[PDB]
Amino acid sequence: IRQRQRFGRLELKRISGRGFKNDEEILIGNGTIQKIGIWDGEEEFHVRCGECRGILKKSKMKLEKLLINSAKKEDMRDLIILCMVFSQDTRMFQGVRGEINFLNRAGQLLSPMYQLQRYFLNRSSDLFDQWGYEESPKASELHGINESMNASDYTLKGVVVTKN
Ligand SMILES: Nc1nc2c(ncn2[C@@H]2O[C@H](COP(=O)(O)OP(=O)(O)O)[C@@H](O)[C@H]2O)c(=O)[nH]1
Repeated sequence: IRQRQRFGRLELKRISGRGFKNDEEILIGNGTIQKIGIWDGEEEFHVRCGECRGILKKSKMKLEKLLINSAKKEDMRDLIILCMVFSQDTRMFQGVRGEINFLNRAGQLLSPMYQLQRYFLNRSSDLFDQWGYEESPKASELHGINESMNASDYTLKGVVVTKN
C-alpha cells in the first residue's frame, strides 16, 4: 500500500485494493498466443511519468479510469500509454500489430509486460487507433483529451484531465 514502485518509465504507489496474479494464454493482436501473468482484482494507484501524475483504477484486464493532471504533452502521452499497458487492458493486447520478441538475441528470457511497454512507447498509434472514445464531461472540474493530447469534446475511454 504505501511504497513507491516502478514499471519501467511508470512510477506507481498503491492507494487501495489488491491484485492476484495468474498465468493466462493471451492472444496478442499479431496472432501469437503468449503466456502472461495476469492480475485479477480491483486496484487503485497513484501513477507518474515525468511531470504528469494521475490516479489509475484497474480491474482484471481493464483500465477503468485514469485521472491525470495537465502537463508537457510528451509526459501525458507516455503516462496514458504506460497505464494502458500496466492495466493489461484487452485492447492493449489487441494493439500489437507488429513483431514483438520475448527472447533476446542470445536466447535469454524477457518479460512480456516490459516488452509490451517498449512496444507501445515506440508505436503508440497502434494502441490509440482502436482504444475508443466517449463523450467528455460537461460543466465539471475535468476535461477530456484526445490521442494527440489536446482537449476535446470526446475523450479516450476512461481518461480525464484535471482543469488547471
Ligand atoms: N496490477 C498489478 N500489477 C503488478 C503488481 N506488482 C507487479 N505488477 C506488474 O506485474 C508485471 C510483472 O511482470 P514480470 O516482471 O514480467 O513478472 P512475471 O509475471 O512474474 O513473469 C509488471 O508489469 C509489474 O509492473 C500488482 O500488485 N498489481
